[PDB]
Amino acid sequence: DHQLLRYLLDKD
Amino acid sequence: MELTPDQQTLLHFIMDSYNKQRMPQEITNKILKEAFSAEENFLILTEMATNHVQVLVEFTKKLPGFQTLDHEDQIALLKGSAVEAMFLRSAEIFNKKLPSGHSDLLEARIRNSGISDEYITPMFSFYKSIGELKMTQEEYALLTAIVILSPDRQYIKDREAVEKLQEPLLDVLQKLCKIHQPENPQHFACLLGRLTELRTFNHHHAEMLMSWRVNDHKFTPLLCEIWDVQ
Ligand SMILES: O=C(O)c1ccc(NC(=O)[C@H](C2CCCCC2)n2c(-c3ccc(Cl)cc3)nc3cc(F)c(F)cc32)cc1
Repeated sequence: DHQLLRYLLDKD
Repeated sequence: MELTPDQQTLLHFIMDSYNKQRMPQEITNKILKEAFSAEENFLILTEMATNHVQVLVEFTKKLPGFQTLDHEDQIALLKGSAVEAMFLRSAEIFNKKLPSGHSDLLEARIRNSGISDEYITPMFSFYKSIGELKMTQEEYALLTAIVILSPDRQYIKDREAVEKLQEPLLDVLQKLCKIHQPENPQHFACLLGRLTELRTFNHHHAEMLMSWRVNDHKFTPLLCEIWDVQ
């Protein structure tokens, strides 16, 4: 669980 | 052997992604202009490292097949590579040709930044060794991609799939070494050796930030995620 890392990965 | 059109296409695409980073001139002009306190330099480090990761995630996502990987493997790859990538990048910047004396002043500045002396020696020893390698931008970009796509990262559930991804980048880098440095057949192996040298910095990363000569060590929440801090 690393929301920002997962957010940066998934977004776009 | 020479690059095939498909490796040339791959290399160019990789460079495009890679060029999206903050210019090294920007960074060295900031350090060289005025000297700062340890607290001020800590701030610059956290910002620089915050922007470095954001760019790194973008570079990583553009790597061929990266998005085909298991979600949890992708995370373990980013965490496993962020610090090493930042150090390899710091080494690239350090080695950019500057007007006479600036090289010496940048080193002296960084040396005063606030980092403990235990880390300055292995840090500059690495930078000056990497510098000796005389790598092109392409070599830094491919070696960065090679570092990110390491099957050997702790927590990788399918090493085999990561190996399939890193495999074509290793081949391209090797060809560049034979092209750009054919008076040194050991060149490619030296590059791979320096990667083992990079992992050791990663082992002590949290300590080197924790030991920075400052009272309070405040990190952005993104940095707390990448860096095993706070
Ligand atoms: O691509 C990016 O966007 C990017 C990547 C990397 C850095 N790195 C930095 O700003 C820090 C500063 C940070 C401010 C204080 C002086 C060093 N930095 C480190 C260092 C030392 C120790 C630790 Cl723990 C991490 C790093 N070694 C450097 C060698 C250099 F020649 C240099 F110019 C800056 C350097 C900047 C930007």
